[PDB]
Amino acid sequence: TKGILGKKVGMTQIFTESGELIPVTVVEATPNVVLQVKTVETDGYEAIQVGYQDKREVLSNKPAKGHVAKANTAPKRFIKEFKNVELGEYEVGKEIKVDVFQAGDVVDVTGTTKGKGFQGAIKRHGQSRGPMSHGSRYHRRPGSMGPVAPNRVFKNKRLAGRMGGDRVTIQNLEVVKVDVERNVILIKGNIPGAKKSLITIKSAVKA
Amino acid sequence: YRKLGRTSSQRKAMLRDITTDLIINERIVTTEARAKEVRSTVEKMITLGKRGDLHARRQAATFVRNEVASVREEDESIVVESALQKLFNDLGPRFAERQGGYTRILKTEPRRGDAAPMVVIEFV
Amino acid sequence: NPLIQELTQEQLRTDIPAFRPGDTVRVHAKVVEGTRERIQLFEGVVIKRRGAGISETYTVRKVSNGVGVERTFPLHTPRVAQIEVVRYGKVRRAKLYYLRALHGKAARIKEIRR
Amino acid sequence: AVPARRTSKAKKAKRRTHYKLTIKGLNACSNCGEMKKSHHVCPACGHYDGKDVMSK
Amino acid sequence: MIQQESRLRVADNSGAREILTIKVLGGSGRKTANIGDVIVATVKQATPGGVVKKGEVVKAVIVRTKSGARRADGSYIKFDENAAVIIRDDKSPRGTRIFGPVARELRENNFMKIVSLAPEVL
RNA sequence: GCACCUCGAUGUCGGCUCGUCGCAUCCUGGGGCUGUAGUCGGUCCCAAGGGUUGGGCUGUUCGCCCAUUAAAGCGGCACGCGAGCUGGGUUCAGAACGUCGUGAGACAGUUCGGUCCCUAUCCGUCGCGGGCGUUGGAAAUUUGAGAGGAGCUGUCCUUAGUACGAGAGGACCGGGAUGGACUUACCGCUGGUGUACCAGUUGUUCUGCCAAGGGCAUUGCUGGGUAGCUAUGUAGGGAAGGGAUAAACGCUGAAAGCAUCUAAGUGUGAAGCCCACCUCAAGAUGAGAUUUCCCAUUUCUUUAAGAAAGUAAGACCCCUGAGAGAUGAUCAGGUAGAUAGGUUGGAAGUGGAAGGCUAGUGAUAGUUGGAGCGGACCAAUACUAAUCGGUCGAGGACUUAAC
RNA sequence: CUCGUUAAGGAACUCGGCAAAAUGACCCCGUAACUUCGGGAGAAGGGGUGCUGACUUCGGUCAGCCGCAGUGAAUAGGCCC
Ligand SMILES: [Zn+2]
Repeated sequence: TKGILGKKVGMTQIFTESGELIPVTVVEATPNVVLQVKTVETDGYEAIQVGYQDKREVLSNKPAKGHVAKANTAPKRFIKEFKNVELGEYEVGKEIKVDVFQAGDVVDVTGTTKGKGFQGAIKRHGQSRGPMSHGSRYHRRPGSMGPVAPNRVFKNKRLAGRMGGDRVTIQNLEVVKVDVERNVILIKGNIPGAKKSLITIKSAVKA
Repeated sequence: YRKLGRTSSQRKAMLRDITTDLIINERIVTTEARAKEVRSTVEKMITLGKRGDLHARRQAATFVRNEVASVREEDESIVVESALQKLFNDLGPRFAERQGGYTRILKTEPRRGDAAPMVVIEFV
Repeated sequence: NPLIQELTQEQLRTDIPAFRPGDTVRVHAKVVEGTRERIQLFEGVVIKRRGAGISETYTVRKVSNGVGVERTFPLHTPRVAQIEVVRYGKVRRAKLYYLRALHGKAARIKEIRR
Repeated sequence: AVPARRTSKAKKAKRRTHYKLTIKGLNACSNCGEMKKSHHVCPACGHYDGKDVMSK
Repeated sequence: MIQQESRLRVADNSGAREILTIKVLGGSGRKTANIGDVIVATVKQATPGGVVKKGEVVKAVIVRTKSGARRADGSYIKFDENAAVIIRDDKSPRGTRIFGPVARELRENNFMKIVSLAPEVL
């Protein structure tokens, strides 16, 4: 249905009408452009291809310019597909701007979490330590690997490894304010990801 | 900002020495990590040498090494210049009208006993 | 930074008098007791101020009935109505955390004209 | 922990297939022709970027 | 935050001075208590004479903690002490006098007989 | 009970860390009977999705006690887990008590003390790359065969002091609010840290002296604190639904003129099952789909899916890096340039610089002046360094059919 | 592995406060039961400490000044039943 792509700027505060303080996250989204329309006769399902964030032109190649030429735009940096939206009602060239949402509008928000590197079982999985005194030599370790009988370790025995960097969505957040001349949405709470990272905002699945 | 294999006071000693060299010599051979950290420190000294006043002089004198000479000078005496005196009489007036960027690095070769990549860092 | 300051600019208060940690202050808070609106007053010494923007706060220390009380406020809430400077103090630092372990006469701050 | 069986010639050599050397970007000097590492000074003649550098 | 084996002063006229916390009623593994929360405790130090004698198991409500409370408008309050008031199983003080100042959260939790006798209500 | 197994070695119990499976079910869900008025209960049937607490005393399981909870289940896994921890206990050498023995000594009697080694080859488990394949060479967007996560539950308010009942007492079925434990992100707030940030102060030594500073003493010590990483901080979540079923309950109905849920026909029905929500996924050798980009030299073994050479679209080596990181990979850039350093303004932070002046016998104070300084943060600016270059990379098989 | 700091709580840890943290110098005041009359005893528990000037009988005392902190670093008993 409704849905837009933008970038993450940062967090701030705001007072409401009644005079309550509320933490917020600024998202900036210049106008998105519809590049392609997928149908059942051609593709086998129904969707919409959207682009965001204009790109300098030494940085693209000839196949990309050909794909962006039928829509009369500059080459884009981020291209996603938006599903479950009554097609009609849409055509290549159209611009989706932030006034698609209004204040209220419980929404879903997705991103890619920050990266953290190679991490141990205690930080990565919330596992608890061993004792720090009393003759102990077992501080920061992942536990026993299993029982003796099967002569092997089972799967989903959790260990150390690379942490972060996965996609995550958070459900049922509120739009606090929409500003049109600046292409800005204010969302109540915190979102996943670092600064300048891609963010997607859709109307909520659980309604 | 690059720990360089040293503790906190040995890093400071080593940088204070390598930037007082290159004030005295104007061209030096070193490894590649040290040269980057040093480009930063030396240009911070030159923009105090261009400021000129007493407060700037005493700010620099916390960082430039003291009992070192830099002499190509004799009218008729043994008249010594002090490597802080050179900073304030010679190198500041040289770069008067240039904005930042008073140095440059070139890459040469790995050292024989080490394979450490070496580098020349000079002024103009 | 400048995209955030622009959005939050139109919500900063302009009637805020100048004060430092060390000065004494009367805050004119607002309380809601059921449907009634009413105003309290909270008099004490400013001991903290940590800042930059709409996110600025300060805190005030008081001794009520033999127990010490601290109350932190944002600088720009509309739920305060008045900040009045009563005295000026002579102080040598920014965080007066050493006041929270003294009592009576040892916790005295000298005055100063400004 | 101790090796329970010796390793044969085929498995040793299959381990050792990612254990080689590389000789990366080598170009020809613009001033004197001979080969040299890119973004480095030319060791044969001391010229980098069309000028003389290891001289006074 | 107040947990098992924390010690509280008594802000009451009941004959108790110090109290040791035994449980943090409400839940099944809950850790900490706050301002307006009910507790089970031991009397550790009494006063010579008094309705309440030392060694007794009794209930009390927390006012006045060090790590204090937070209000909806963005403001905070903190005290220099931890204190409690011994309670009579339908929220009435077993004494007749509260000492010292009291947090305003005791209204929302409906200890209205206690908010009548406190000297100051912050 | 037996003595097949292991004596050129298969390390005991409780606790810790990490769990997994059965169901003879401890709670929560659905039911039939009651010596079921209501509120609570007894017992039997279906059900393994999730849940199942902190202390005191003992080396202790076991057990008793205290305070809570919806509840404080019972078993298997070498009575799970010592090349993962502990070594309190049992079972080495010392010493003592009761007791037995002429004695040396002895006791599932007791007491105080008492050495636990290992640099991971193979399979396995968690993460991360290179090679080739997917039948011209490439840049992007994707469907979903499969798979994994998640799955708990309390109190109040209303219906209503209504049904029920002499009274005491007190509902089903609905609607609304707010919690506990657990968990996914994040640094605006409250705090933690913050060894190239600011200030105060002791001893001694150096910059020739005074003033002003540097070195060392755990960062010498003490008071604050930016970015980054963080919880005890802040936001969210387990929402509502559909389908086929278990116990149970039918509707219509004969065999067997009646009766009967069943044989033919036809329904209802659970926290369970398949979807619904989140994440991974075409090496799914059954290797899928859509949009865009690029189009022919030389000798012949013989003309063949032939070899070799230069190229297109595109890619890489090499260099500046960080929102990324063990390395490699990923992402932002390479003068068609803000990629990193420097410079010029700013900010957080500290809290009033140096040099002079004025008032003091002095220690010091006031003033010039919210001063000076300022890692990582914010804008602008080609001043230095991303120079010059090289490498790889298509020419698209055959059969049948319809057009 | 060896070090430094930590909100709120403060032995809830474990066979056992193991290991850490806390006390620590000099001057002054004070100090129980018990006892072989020597002890117990540094019992316990409290106060002072920098810098300038004046007087200093002598040893110190008064007036003033500065900081969160004056044995401003390093070195040095935890105690009780
Ligand atoms: Zn050359």
